[PDB]
Amino acid sequence: FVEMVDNLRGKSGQGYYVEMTVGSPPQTLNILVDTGSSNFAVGAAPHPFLHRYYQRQLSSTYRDLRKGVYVPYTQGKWEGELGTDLVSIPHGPNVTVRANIAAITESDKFFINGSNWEGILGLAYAEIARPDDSLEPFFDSLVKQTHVPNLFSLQLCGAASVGGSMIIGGIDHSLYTGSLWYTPIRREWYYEVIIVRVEINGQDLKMDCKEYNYDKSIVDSGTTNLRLPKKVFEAAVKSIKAASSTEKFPDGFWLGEQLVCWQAGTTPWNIFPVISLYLMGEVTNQSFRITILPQQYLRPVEDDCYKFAISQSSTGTVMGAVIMEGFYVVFDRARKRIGFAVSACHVHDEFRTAAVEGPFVTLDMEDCGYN
Ligand SMILES: NC1=N[C@@]2(CO1)c1cc(-c3cccnc3F)ccc1Oc1c2cc(C2=CCCOC2)nc1F
Repeated sequence: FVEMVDNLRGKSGQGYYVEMTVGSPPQTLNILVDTGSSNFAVGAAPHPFLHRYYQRQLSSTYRDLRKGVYVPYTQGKWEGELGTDLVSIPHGPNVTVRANIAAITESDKFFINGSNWEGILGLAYAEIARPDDSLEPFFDSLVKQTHVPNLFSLQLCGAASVGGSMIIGGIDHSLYTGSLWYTPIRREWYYEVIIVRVEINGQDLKMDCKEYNYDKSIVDSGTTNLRLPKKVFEAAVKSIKAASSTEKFPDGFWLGEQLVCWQAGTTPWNIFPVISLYLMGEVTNQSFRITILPQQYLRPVEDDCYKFAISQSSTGTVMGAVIMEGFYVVFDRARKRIGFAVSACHVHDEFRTAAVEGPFVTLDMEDCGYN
């Protein structure tokens, strides 16, 4: 899969995108890779933020579905017109498929001023596609129409420009060290998983594990932060505050309301704790744990300054880029599981590294899921 390595680009905080083509002749667009949604939707009008946009009038293979779609989401919205066309991924498998495409014709707070992408590729399942689950997602079409295996993997490398790899239809073993460890996909909608335990510097938060997954926990390339349910965020910040109490910081820093700075090259990584999430394993009463460093959860904002990139949530746990940049993540749709391995590109120091370890004995893991 050498050709797919390094096929993702981005800017810090603006997501990861992959190059795609749509239509005949092919129109090249950069498309945000989002495992937290399920629509393929592209700019189709000259919004001033856009470098380029889909011009359906130039495509001989465009077909109008004569149906609108309206997509508000928590931080923005887009609306558009549904159709189909031929779609390929230049630095992906050597195939062309006919996919659903929403031509975006109105939006608010969707496109980012200064970003280099023009659309979104929702890689999650049909259950959360708009307008409904009859609108086949891209990846479903790709697998249905070709011999591409039903999985993809993401190595998000971070930095400012960011880079990474989306391996479509397989796994590139050069992108990780150690073994992959798999957690089940609980339900095929979001990439929903179950967190069974949480430790800060090896110290158990000791919460009822249902709280960790209230009302769900997902793996989401389209979210920057690690987001935690309110009650869990409360407890985690308390523990992270206690662990790092060598230095003191304003209450606003922990709420993401202000930054913290140090003299360039002297950031005291050592005073900040590691964070471990234990995930439901593949076997009864078996779990494994993934562990990230402050290098993952303290995000640079360009003295070296940083934002606290763990935040509270009313929509459950979201394992965003803060988690994913530690790991090579395998979305093994064929076996309804997600694999984690230590990423060969993750940022660490001479003392600590991100880790994926197991097996551990964990009882009552089925009670951790919210119903
Ligand atoms: N996972 C996730 N994707 C976002 C929000 O959270 C989304 C994120 C971004 C974004 C912004 C900054 C950095 N990274 C990003 F992915 C941009 C557009 C966008 O646009 C959409 C998103 C989510 C959705 C959803 C639609 C219906 C199903 O649930 C989500 N729709 C969007 F249009």
